Amino acid sequence: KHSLPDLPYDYGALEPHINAQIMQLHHSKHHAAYVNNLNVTEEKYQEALAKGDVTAQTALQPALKFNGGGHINHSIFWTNLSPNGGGEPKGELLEAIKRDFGSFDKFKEKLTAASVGVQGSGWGWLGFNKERGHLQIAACPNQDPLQGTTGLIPLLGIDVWEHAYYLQYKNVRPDYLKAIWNVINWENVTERYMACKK
Amino acid sequence: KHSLPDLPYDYGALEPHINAQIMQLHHSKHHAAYVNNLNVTEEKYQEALAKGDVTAQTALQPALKFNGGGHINHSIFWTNLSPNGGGEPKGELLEAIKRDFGSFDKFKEKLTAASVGVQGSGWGWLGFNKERGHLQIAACPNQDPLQGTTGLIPLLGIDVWEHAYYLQYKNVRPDYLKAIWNVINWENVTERYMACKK
Amino acid sequence: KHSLPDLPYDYGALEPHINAQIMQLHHSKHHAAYVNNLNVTEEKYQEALAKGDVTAQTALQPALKFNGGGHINHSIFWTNLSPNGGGEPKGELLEAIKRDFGSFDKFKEKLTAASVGVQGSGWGWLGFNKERGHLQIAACPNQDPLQGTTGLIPLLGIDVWEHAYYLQYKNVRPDYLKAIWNVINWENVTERYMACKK
Amino acid sequence: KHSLPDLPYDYGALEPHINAQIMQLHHSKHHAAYVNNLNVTEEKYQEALAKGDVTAQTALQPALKFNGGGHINHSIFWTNLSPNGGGEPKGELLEAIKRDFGSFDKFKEKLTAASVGVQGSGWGWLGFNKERGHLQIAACPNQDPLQGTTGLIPLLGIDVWEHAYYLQYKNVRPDYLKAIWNVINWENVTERYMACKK
Ligand SMILES: [Mn+3]
Ligand SMILES: [Mn+3]
Ligand SMILES: [Mn+3]
Ligand SMILES: [Mn+3]
Repeated sequence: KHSLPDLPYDYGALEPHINAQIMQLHHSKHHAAYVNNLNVTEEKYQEALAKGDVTAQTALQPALKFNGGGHINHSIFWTNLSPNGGGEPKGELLEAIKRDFGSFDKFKEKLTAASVGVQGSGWGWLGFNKERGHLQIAACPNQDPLQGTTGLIPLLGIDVWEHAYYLQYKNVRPDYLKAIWNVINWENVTERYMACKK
Repeated sequence: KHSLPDLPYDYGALEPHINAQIMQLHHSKHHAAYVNNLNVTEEKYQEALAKGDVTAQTALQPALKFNGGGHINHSIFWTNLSPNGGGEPKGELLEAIKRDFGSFDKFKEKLTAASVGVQGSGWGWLGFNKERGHLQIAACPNQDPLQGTTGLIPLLGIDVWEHAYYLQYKNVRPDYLKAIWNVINWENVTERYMACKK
Repeated sequence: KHSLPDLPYDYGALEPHINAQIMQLHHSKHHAAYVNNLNVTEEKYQEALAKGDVTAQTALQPALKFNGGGHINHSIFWTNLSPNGGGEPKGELLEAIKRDFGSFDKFKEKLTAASVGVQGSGWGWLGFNKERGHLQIAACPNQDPLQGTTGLIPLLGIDVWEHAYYLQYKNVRPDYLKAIWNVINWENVTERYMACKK
Repeated sequence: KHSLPDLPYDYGALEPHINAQIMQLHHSKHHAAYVNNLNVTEEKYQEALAKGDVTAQTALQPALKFNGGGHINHSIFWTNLSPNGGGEPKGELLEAIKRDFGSFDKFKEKLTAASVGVQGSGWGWLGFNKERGHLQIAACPNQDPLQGTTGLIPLLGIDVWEHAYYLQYKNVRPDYLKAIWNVINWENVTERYMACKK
């Protein structure tokens, strides 16, 4: 089974960067619909699977990738945001970032470009290519999970669905992006990075 | 070459159904951005085409379909809404709805279903299948336009990107649907229908 | 579990239309790889599913749609071909076909156009739209199952992957199509049609 | 405007590796069809563009990417093969293969993996990621060309459509791969590499 995880701050710990109304509707509304559906779908799956009904397995795929990723994506997200965040990573993460993107500002520009360029709903991500042994930026449509659809370990995800920023920044997705840099939990991404060189 | 059309009613003319703040951002900001980027992409496409540079013709395609579609879809969208709309059609459009849907309500239910089911940004459509002589419900992803991607002649469209109802209905896409039913310009859907049956 | 079904004719019952070498390599080579993989994948699925590992469920989707459809598509195919086939359907099927496509020749042209137009690997199909209550033609990429990915009941499938005709007709896919009309099992498709109005 | 290039060796010059019958059909028939349909699509694209007819620009895209890509991919393909090829590269190309793959063989194994794994018609690529300064393996579906769809500069390509090995290797895509390794024109891959590092 799956459960909506608790936010490790409250709906306002992120003001003024991401306002309270968004952090509430986002977590308790969207993310919550994902997990119910994930569960409902996984169960409908178990059945189609037992009867070896391939038509069913196939028909349930989209709902399971959308809701599955909906759940994983947002769960990683919540951990990536922290009221005492922002700044620059420190330690190895920064060095890898220096190594892979040239500097932290270039890294910043690139991930902003990637998130700003997804047409429609999607996510911008910094991931770890365990195969090549280096950081990579990817962008995914709708709720497509990063690792699943790509094999990259998600380290940092930026939700660019309009519901992630509409009530506050409106159509101005680059502003929402300027903001999010102040509430990024570098401690956690360093963590997520650390477990990749494990 | 492409120009943002003008709305045939003022921004608040569809209240309480779609609040004027949505109407003002959607037309002036969103639809505006498409037209503009559309004009810029075609410009780039012509250079790429003039040199038979298949690489750049290929790279510019997403942008072209996205923005061109964005422009087409919304232009039809404003024409499908009217302050003096709502109700049901009559004459042939209705004869046809029954033929193919059984009843206006069943129709009414399928189009809502198709629109509510869009995963992420997209659109629900009532289209006309010319080859078939039939009316047809179809959903499209992002700004992929109906006719160009499906061959169906567009009759009525319902934008389901979050930007089209989030400031009002929040996550409740379903409430947005129940409401838009009241501002449907049946004078226009019927006009669109009368043209294929020529 | 899944098993490669027996062909209900032998690798030559279809000469000269589809030669023996093709009917053998196709059935015992391709179709056989599908079912092994289907099984292997379905099992790997059951596991990812129990541990609620969404990354895994997601990563195994493509192999399960490809191999699942690989198996269903080809199984339907074998039944659609018969040494004492060809001709025109008779009974209701023909009337529905007369109703939906205007005549049998138009139907023939359309399904030939659809199969001839799939870019890369794919299938051309005549299916039943149980919702609308009429015959519809669709085309699917690679091994995408018809019913699963579309909801249409498969009545008649024409495999247009190059392995379906290369050793015999070479790049000449329309010739392979002219041929297949002589070995079509109208008895079976009428059957498949019959169970749809059930 | 587009012309089928000429092969830089005779059709049987790559035996016993790729039989001359494959070479003659692939260049004269397959590649020929792309170029031709490419010239016809661009022609149609220019009319559609000249009228800002977004609908037709949208409808012609598959055809354009397909045929344009088909032309691009194959043209590079003939240059990547030579009767006096085989072996391993040397100089910087090899330095780089090691840097990024560890060893020529590991490289050799990943590209085969990527090529053998293509579901349906497609291509395996060894490309150059300029932004990164790295060599990169990438697979593409149908005729989607590397650079136009991925941004990677194409270095070596291995066609995995069935038409490229079926008359010889039949279903055994893997045997086709083991064989093509012997006709790789490393003089050309190196030339392609030397251009990005400019
Ligand atoms: Mn979200
Ligand atoms: Mn809109
Ligand atoms: Mn087959
Ligand atoms: Mn080829």
